[PDB]
Amino acid sequence: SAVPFHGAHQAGIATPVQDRLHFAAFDVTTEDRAAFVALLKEWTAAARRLTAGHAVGEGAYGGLPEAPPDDTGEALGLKPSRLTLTIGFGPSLFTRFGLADLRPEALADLPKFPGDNLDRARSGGDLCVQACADDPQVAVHAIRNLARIGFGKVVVRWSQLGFGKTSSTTPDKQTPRNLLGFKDGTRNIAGTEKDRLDRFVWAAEKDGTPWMTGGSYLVARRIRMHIETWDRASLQEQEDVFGRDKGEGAPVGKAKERDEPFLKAMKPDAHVRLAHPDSNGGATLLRRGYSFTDGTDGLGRLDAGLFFLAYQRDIRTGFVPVQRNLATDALNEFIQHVGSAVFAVPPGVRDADDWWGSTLFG
Amino acid sequence: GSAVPFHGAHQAGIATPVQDRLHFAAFDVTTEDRAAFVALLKEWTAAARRLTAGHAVGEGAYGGLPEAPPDDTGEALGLKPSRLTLTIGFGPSLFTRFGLADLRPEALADLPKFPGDNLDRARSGGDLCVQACADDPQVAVHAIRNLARIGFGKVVVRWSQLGFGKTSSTTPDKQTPRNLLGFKDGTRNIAGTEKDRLDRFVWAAEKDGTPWMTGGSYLVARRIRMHIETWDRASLQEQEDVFGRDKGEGAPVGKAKERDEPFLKAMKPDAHVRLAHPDSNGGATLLRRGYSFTDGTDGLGRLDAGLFFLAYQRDIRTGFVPVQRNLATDALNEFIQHVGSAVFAVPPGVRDADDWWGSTLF
Ligand code: HEM
Ligand code: HEM
Repeated sequence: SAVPFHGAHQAGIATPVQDRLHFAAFDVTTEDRAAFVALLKEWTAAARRLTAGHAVGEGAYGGLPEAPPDDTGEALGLKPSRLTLTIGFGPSLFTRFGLADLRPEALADLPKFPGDNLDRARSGGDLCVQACADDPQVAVHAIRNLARIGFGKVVVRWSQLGFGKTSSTTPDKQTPRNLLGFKDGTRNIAGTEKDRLDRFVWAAEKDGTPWMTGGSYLVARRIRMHIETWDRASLQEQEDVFGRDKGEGAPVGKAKERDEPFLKAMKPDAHVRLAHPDSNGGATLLRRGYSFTDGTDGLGRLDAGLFFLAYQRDIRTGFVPVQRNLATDALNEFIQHVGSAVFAVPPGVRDADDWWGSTLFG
Repeated sequence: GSAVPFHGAHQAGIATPVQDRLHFAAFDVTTEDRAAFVALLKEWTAAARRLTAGHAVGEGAYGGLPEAPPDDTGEALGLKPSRLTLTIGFGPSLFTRFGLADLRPEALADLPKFPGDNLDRARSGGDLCVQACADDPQVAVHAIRNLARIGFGKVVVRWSQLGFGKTSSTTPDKQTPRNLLGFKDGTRNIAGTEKDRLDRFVWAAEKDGTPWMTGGSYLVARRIRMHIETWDRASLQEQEDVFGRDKGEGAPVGKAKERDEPFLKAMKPDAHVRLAHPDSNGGATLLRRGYSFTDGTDGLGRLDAGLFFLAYQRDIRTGFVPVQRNLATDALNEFIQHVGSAVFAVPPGVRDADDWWGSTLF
């Protein structure tokens, strides 16, 4: 029904994966640190209400007739829907408010990768809010109302809707398929794996940036699939690209989805072989991405793909080595990375008096 | 997760309970071969029978010849039917092909220009449409993708629109959904149980003049942008006055409950409900079946938001046109703009397993 908002960690990372996403990047328009802090406090108060299924402020109706309602009202009658709201800070935020020396070293700028075709308008951003819920209207309402509360101090830079499974009809334990028709998420860090999260996802105090202890680092990549090209490939070609079969999702030479892969049986440039921790010095990621389908482009092709989200303890030892290793991935023929952003996701809101970013702003 | 029967005197997807998600595609025809088009309609019908029962198209998604592309693209494997309906319509432009000129229904009227229109011609019209509705977005995208694939070389996608959530109701026993302005939308519609009202207002009859269309309907689609910045600064009273219903309960002004009958004289003369009500339009009544959308940001710092308005009626000339003409003075016009338009003739149902989409026309 609901996911607790308070914790040592922000929710929406290790908590169960909800069916829908609305991810928004924002740019900050104010130069006034005090004004920004005030906004973070107001947003935290709103997030507390939103995640409990309550309207922001004094509500969506029943206030002064001559005043705009505090909540825009489109989630009235809906359930909390496991809403989580996760905030992150982009590198560009640290050029404001005297913060330059508090940028974490683990918040690294990404290199240019072969085949990148990044749209600058759907890249970057000073901050992000990841809204995940089982009902997309609950997520959209959250973003719309945060944006409204922030008007005059922040603007929306770019926005992405996404979907995974539909939980009402699909068992929780079934791996979702991506839009290439392959199971996606078999070998991942699970939110149950507390030690793996400590090793590979959460920032530790000894890593170098005390304010980020209990936070994580997020890489977002908007990855278009060339759907119509992929659908013309043979079944063999598709399986060869991944190193798993399409029906069961077993590694080649194995029988079951969850059988551990034998990498040498896969083609050298198969995706799974290149991305596996054993191929990358042990580098391991929490993937928490969502499929997207935005419509059709000017050529009549499906604008669809994977809005890839990865959480890690350090960008330099998580996404960067793994993505570097995908330079020769057979999958590259059928995908293009068209948007990118990185964010430092701070620690959790500890209790009712705490607020997003309090460890940074003080 | 249940299936909706595909066969019937009417196509499903009209009077059917409104499903959570939409994927609407308009296609243009690129073949001049009548036989080839008929063959496509039959292949599409066969595919639709599989898709709406939760089965893969053709010989399946895997287990075929390794050297051939799979017949089904595979991303719906393991998913329930999810109330998928597939509804086909034919646009006016179709009737310039295949010797069909004389068979264009009079009720398939071109819309006049309405004040305030700003129609994008690229995202308007279309020789044909497929409306895919389901409770699972993946199921809906799969259906459209596989239809388009089957149609390669004979049809191209002209434009598409995804709807993330419904803003309509054919089931008054169930909660009425809210649009992105925060109001309940669908209270006074036509219910799927109201057989007499469907015959009067929605289904084409033989006596209407076009025998091939008996049991079909006519569809108007309007893509409507919402000026949410403008709306969100309006007072509660202004918002409620725009509609003639309160925001919280959605009761007619003065009254206590949603489903109490409107008393039109208590509404402002330019209130939406007052101008749209059948009693204000010589009895004209529509079946509204639209969905909300958001397609990113608008590039000016704000979320994009709108409503993909769909209405079914027995005759465009006696349904949508009178009512929209009467909305020329609507208070709602301050907050919306129509930016895409199409009309379609939705043929009768597929009677049984030997029938096919468009068989009464061809
Ligand atoms: C559209 C783009 C992509 C698609 C369709 C895709 C698909 C898949 C699939 C089907 C699997 C196998 C099942 C599983 O274990 O999840 C997989 C595994 C994986 N992918 Fe990707 N992927 C994409 C992009 C990326 C990117 C950008 C990265 C990282 C930079 C990445 C990292 C991984 C990792 C780490 C694994 C697990 C390997 C293992 O430990 O076995 N993927 N992906
Ligand atoms: C973004 C655009 C629109 C919004 C936000 C909107 C909103 C609403 C709302 C809140 C209601 C009251 C509840 C209900 O009975 O459904 C309503 C009713 C209605 N609307 Fe709209 N509407 C829009 C566009 C249109 C258009 C374009 C038409 C027709 C051309 C239309 C026709 C109707 C009708 C027929 C009713 C029911 C009136 C009655 O019989 O009581 N609407 N609309």
